[PDB]
Amino acid sequence: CPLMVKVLDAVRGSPAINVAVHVFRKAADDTWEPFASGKTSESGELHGLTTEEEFVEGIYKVEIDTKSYWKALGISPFHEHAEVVFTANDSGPRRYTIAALLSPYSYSTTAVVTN
Amino acid sequence: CPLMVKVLDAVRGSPAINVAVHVFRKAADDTWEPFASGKTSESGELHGLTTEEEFVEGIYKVEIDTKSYWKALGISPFHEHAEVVFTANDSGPRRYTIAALLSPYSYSTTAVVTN
Amino acid sequence: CPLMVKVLDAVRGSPAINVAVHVFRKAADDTWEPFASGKTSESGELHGLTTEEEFVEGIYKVEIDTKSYWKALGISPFHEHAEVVFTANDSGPRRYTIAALLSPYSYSTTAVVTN
Amino acid sequence: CPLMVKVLDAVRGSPAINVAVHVFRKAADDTWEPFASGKTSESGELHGLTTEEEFVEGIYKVEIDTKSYWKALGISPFHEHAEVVFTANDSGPRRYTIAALLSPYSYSTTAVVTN
Ligand SMILES: O=C(O)c1ccccc1Nc1cc(Cl)c(OCCCCCCCCCCCOc2c(Cl)cc(Nc3ccccc3C(=O)O)cc2Cl)c(Cl)c1
Repeated sequence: CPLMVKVLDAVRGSPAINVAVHVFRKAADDTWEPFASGKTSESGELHGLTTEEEFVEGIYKVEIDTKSYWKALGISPFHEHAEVVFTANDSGPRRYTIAALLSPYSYSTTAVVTN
Repeated sequence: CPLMVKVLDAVRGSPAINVAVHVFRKAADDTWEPFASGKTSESGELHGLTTEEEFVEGIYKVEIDTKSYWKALGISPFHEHAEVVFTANDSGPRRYTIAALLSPYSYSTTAVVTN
Repeated sequence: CPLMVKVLDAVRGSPAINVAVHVFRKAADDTWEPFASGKTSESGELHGLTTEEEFVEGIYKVEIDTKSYWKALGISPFHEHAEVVFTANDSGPRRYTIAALLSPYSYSTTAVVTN
Repeated sequence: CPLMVKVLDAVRGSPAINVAVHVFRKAADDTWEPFASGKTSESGELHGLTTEEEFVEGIYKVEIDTKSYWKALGISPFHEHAEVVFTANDSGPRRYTIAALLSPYSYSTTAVVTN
């Protein structure tokens, strides 16, 4: 699995469960063609987004639907979504975890890149 | 001043100086229209992007060009940029400060919204 | 002003107001001695803790009383407080800003150090 | 395993490997008696710190030796260590993960608490 997503909730100290995640890749014509998506699991994780064959170098965007998550808990949020835009770079063996930590008015994201 | 941006560098413990910042506003046809842009000052701040008149309700995207910054420091970062997308002014006019904290493989963003 | 503290609330998107802050300095016998204390203002800032004279080289601990803050908001947070421990002034006198970003189950802290 | 620690490196986008972690518990006489410790693994994790029998309600401190980590990479850091102080609360089934994300001049910590 070359690309995983992991989301945490800073208010509840828990995985952020049932969070919608969309991944896009920059296309020839500079358009963000949908690439993959899913909903975080009970552990706050989303695996199986893509395969190594499909996950070529390129610019990618991972959009995390944070606004719907906070609405489902009844907490007024600032952002429409959290967005993580990065270039995948095919330098030998590499797996990518995009982690996000959510609060109503803040978020952090980190990339954990391993061989 | 209703929209300010503040950038910090988590590696040097300093303001993130001369960082490019572009603001877009979502238009009628779900296209992102250029709204305002500038560069952070020596204090890592960017003021005077807009006016209370011009800064109507809408969905805004504040794109902070973090890759060019880290590059200029001789570091190949993970992200292309930090992007913060939010509805503004939807319960009336407010003053928004968008803060970002930058590392090569991570960033954090918070909004401070006042009367 | 060589030591300032800035607190933000990631849940309300506001400064974290009236937050208690205690500073200690490590003494000769590896005991923490009371150095200075105060509460954040309406802007979430705490200035005038010390003077350039009094603020000598040493190991300092800035304890931010985050539990009492979240309690006063009706939230039972994870942490007892945020604690930031650092050597100060060890390459000469500097100006230190300790920023913290608070959620119930998470916090972030950064130092901005200038001439 | 009732208490785990996980540390990430924001500069390198990697687990923070071989990082010293000490856990202390507040003692009768308000002293921080060493409770457990170890070094993060290749995955940035530390498990097996304590057992459910031993991990009673109480105030705990998890000290992460961030300064030695940054020194081993040759990057000047601000903090002496990252410290996470919290009360363990014995409310039914609960496991605690203390996650920390490190940069030279900043860190974030989060508690992920599951049943
Ligand atoms: O990944 C697993 O496996 C994992 C598994 C399990 C758990 C976790 C796991 N992973 C995981 C763990 C964690 Cl902890 C994570 O957490 C990362 C969190 C990083 C957050 C840091 C944000 C700090 C922002 C402070 C900015 C302050 O700026 C300001 C300043 Cl300095 C001054 C002023 N005032 C002024 C003064 C003067 C003039 C104008 C202003 C003016 O107003 O601008 C205003 C501002 Cl706003 C993540 Cl992402 C992933």
